[PDB]
Amino acid sequence: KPGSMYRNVRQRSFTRRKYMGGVPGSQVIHYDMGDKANTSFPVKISLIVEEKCQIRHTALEAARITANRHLVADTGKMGFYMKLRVYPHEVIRENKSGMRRAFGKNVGTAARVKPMQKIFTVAVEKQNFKAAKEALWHAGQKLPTPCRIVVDEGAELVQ
Amino acid sequence: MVKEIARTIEIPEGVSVSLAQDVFTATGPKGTVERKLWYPGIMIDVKDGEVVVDAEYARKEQKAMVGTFASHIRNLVKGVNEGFECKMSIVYAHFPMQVKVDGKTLIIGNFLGEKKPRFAKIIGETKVKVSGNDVTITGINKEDVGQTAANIEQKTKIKRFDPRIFQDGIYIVQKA
Amino acid sequence: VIDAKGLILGRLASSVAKQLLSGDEKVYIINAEQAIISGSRAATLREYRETRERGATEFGPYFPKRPDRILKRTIRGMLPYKRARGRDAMSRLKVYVGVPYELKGAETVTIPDADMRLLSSSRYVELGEVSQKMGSKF
Amino acid sequence: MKGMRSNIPRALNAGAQIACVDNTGAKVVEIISVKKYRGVKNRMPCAGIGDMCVVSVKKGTPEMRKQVLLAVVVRQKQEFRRPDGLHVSFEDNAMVITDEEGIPKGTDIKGPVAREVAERFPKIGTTASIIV
Amino acid sequence: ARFPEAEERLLNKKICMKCNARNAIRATRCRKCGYGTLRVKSKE
Amino acid sequence: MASIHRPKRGSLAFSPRKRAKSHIPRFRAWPEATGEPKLQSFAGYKVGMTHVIMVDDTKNSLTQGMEISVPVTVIETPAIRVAAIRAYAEDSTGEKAIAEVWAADLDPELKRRIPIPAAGNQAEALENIGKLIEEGRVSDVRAVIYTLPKSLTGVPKKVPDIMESGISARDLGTKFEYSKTILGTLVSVTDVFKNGTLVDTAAITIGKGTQGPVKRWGIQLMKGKHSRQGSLRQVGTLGAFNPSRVSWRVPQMGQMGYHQRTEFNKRILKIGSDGEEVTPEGGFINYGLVRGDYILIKGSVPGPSKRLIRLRDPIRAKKADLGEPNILYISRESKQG
RNA sequence: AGCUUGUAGUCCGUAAGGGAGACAACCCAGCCCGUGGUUAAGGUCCCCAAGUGUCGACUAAGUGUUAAUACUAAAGGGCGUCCCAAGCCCCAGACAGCUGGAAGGUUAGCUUAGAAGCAGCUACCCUUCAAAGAGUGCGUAACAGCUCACCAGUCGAGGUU
RNA sequence: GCAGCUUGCUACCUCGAUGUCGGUUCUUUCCAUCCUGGCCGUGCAGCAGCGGCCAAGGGUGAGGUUGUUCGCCUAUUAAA
RNA sequence: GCUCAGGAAUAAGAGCUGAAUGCAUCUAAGCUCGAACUCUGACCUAAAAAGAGACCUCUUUAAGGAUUCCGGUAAAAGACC
Ligand SMILES: [K+]
Ligand SMILES: [Mg+2]
Ligand SMILES: [Mg+2]
Ligand SMILES: [Mg+2]
Ligand SMILES: [Mg+2]
Ligand SMILES: [Zn+2]
Repeated sequence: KPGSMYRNVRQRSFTRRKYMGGVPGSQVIHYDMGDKANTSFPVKISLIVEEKCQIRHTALEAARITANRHLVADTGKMGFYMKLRVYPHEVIRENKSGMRRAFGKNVGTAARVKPMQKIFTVAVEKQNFKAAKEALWHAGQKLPTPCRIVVDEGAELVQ
Repeated sequence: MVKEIARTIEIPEGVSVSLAQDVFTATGPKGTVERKLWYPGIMIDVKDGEVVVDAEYARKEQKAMVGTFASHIRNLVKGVNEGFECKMSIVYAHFPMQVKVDGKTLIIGNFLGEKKPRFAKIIGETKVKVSGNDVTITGINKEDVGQTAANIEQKTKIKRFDPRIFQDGIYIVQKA
Repeated sequence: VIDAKGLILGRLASSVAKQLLSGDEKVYIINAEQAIISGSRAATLREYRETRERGATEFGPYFPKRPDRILKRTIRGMLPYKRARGRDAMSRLKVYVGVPYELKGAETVTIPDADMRLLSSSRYVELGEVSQKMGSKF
Repeated sequence: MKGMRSNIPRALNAGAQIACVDNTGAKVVEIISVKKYRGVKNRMPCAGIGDMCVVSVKKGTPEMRKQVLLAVVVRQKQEFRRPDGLHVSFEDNAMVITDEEGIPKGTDIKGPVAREVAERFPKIGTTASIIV
Repeated sequence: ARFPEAEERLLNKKICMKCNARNAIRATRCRKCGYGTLRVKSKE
Repeated sequence: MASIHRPKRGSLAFSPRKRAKSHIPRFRAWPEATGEPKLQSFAGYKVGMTHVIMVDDTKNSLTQGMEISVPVTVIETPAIRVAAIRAYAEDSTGEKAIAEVWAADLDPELKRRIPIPAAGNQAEALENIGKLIEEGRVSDVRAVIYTLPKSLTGVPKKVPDIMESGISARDLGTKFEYSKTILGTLVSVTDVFKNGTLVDTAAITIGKGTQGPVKRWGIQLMKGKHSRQGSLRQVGTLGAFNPSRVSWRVPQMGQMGYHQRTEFNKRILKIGSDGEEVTPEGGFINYGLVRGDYILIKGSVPGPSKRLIRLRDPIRAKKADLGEPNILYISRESKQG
């Protein structure tokens, strides 16, 4: 089931789970990676999507896995802090007959993100800026939107 | 500092470079050579034993073209003055190649045991000499000498076998 | 008598078509093999072999091969040649490979705005090269 | 294969039940296909003298019967011409069991073999009593 | 055996990992497709 | 759909399959000169077929050295007359005839084809052609020849057949000199072709009139139950639904035979002068007997008996010098047996 | 979905004429008849009335020459080319080439008789030195000439992210 | 993402009828290439493979079951 | 019975020279090779090619054509010889 199905935003939100029934649980396990009790990381880069889209929980999990693997391999187990900012709140549904009673059944969850919205933020030391940049580039390849990396803190510390 | 696109070519004594029409002609002790060098936006001037190639504009294409034209002019004057020599080596494992010149072609017989000899073409007034187990290629044109050496090396290509075992052929050891 | 040497094919064709539709002269075009088509050689050859090999045999387009016939066809597409005015215009046009013996020594003219030295690059081919790569003997 | 000097019509097509004329225990074999024969649409595989065919032993011993074997046709009733213009025809069609190389499985061949198979397969020639 | 002058021309080039094209020993990018990763041609 | 494939029925290399526009074959190409000047073509009349026993001299053949029976076509080849010299000018639009000089004396039966050119300008016409050659206006010279079938008896016609023949020479001046030598003479087939060599034969093939697609293109018949449902010798379909038309490549009825055909690499096995050497007992059926000099061509030739066969030196021959054949026996037995 | 079902405006339906190649409903325009004039939309190389128009750039792909459009291909990539900006190095001589040394460390420990710097897990390895590491290569059953990361001189201008 | 060659979805055309499936016959096209031609890589010694690129000129068959399409099986075949 | 090629220009690709980018670089210009593809070459057809052709011969109350006649190398009628 391709991500192009539940990708475009054409509809209102579908998030009130007390008026629906049976939502499959999200695949994304953690939302904070690296060293969670460190705040004195001078450089902080984030990945912002540049289109209004819906990101499925499986896409978020895939991007998170790839970025976390790259960061752990390059900077080490606690050489970085990584935050997945958005939670999949939207419930995705599918119509599984034809068009009669076509209101779908819940098949997953997605995060409805806006243009220029931060998806992932990574904090590292000065020497790991390019590694964090590379990891976030790999993470954005798993997402259904074009992305761009921005430096939030420590711009003068990289160039 | 100041970027200059124009390039200067010195004309050694005995070399009479002319640029009538859009064709460049160089005459020297080793012979005479003539090449076509035309490209819009590039200008070539011959003056006082010195050719200068300049472009009207300064974009990357004009920079590349002035560089290429200056290199061609320098090679032409060198060819009319000092010429070019290209060295190739004859290597074989089991079958001794029979290599000889029959005019404007090089006969490569018994290559890998074949009953039909190979034929490599000579370009221009290029001088190919089989110096025993090696081949020397000389001429006034760097284009012609390079192409003649390339023809010799490409004609001796083992086109199906593993290159790490079958290595018979004639290979350039020094370019023009 | 227009000398087609070093002239853009479409611009020469447009000029000659308008002149023929101004309805006062017979136009002769010589050296049609020496007309120029701007653009890379691969693209022009690809498009001309696509046009040459297109139609149906009982029906389809019969795109010519001779450079003079190709040039006449190029002018033909800028005329209302199915109309009496266009038919009259096409009857007053003669295109030649080289110079015909009768027109030898006649005073020729050239269209200044169709000149190929107004092009900014060297990406061009002559019409004769296209014709001979399509298999035309001339 | 090596060419014969004569022109042989491919007289037998697939399904033909030919008498086997060697001492291998096969009495009647049926042609299944013809080796080195590519056909065309709707054309049955065709075999004349000198051709090797895949056959099925229809009659003979129980050991031989129902076996897919190779056989070479050595006689054919359809007339074929020798190089000097003479046309030759036999009274019947005959084959002998062989391998891929053309070596007979049997040891004696009852009846005459065509000279063409005798040259194309020398062992069939030596095994045969008379070559016509 | 193996002649070094032949190995210079036969085995001393890089290979594009996406199109397999031969490239110069010093090339960092494939000329045919522009791929950024090139491996030396395997001489063993 | 999973489809069974079949090569297309017949050749589209001879389309449209219409009647030949003349009873004479016209040569569209002429080979290159490889020796002394001579005519590149000859014309005879097909008599019939016989066979010879010859020693196989073909190199590398399996039957080389032994006696083989070879079918041959006998072609009567009386001397042709060189009627005219024609000069051609090459330009962008191809060759054009620029000059012609006719021989002063021409055969009286030539009037059956054309009004006879007079014995007028031959020296001045020849000098005009010489001037045209000197000034560069002439690209090549051809010889206009005609046959004289009156000497034959199996061919009923007395009206000559006129055709242009090339001259093979190394240079245009040599061609003009040779043509002036041969102008108005009678050339024998030995002056054009030598025994044992390959030639190309052109003729109009046997006419069969209007024929169906089964015979004309070799389409399949309807098979099995379809053989007796009313369309036995008819093509299965004329087309698809789209395109909405019958393609010209669909096999259809029409004229069969009486086309121009050229055969390649037909070997001359004997140049003869005595027609009794080849005429069988009882004569050739529907023809009679050979009277003048003849030629034996190995194998078959296009056309029926009495058709004009044009012989030209080969344009795509492969084998080198073949030799003189050793004909041990020419069969003169009755073709009527 | 040129799907289905709402809503506001406006159309076609029932809307000519002008223009978009043709176009129910897209643009101008709502239209009594005739004549003259000037415009609208749209266009001005020819087909085709009017620009082979002007200025300043870009594109090399015949890309394109497609208002809306049911009639128009994405993610991803490009030392293709043209721009803007910010770091770092730079005539106290960069960037890439041409030359010149990689001499004291160690043959650092590794079951099996053998990978003694490229299986391998670890360093304030030299006093100090313009200059030599627990190692970047076709190569070694246990050693080696032949290539680097480095300061040196070289012509001499920008280089790099 | 492409295609529209599977099956769906849909109800725009056709109910004063556009004759169904499969096969057969004949013609044609596409290329996303099975063989044949040319190439590149290889964990390519040769033989032979595996992977990929160009290329649609020619070829791509015969049989047993089954109405089959599809598929299975047989023996040939350069490939079927 | 006959049924080849050869040449040209290319695809992928392999190279030469070559700058942008001092070096290097098959490429950005330029150049050499490179397929059963394409073109040419063979072969069939083709003055109804509207630019509706060239040349020669014969003759302008003729040249010559058709019809009738005897036929067949042709032929559904015509046509063709
Ligand atoms: K088909
Ligand atoms: Mg509206
Ligand atoms: Mg209504
Ligand atoms: Mg209304
Ligand atoms: Mg309207
Ligand atoms: Zn590549």
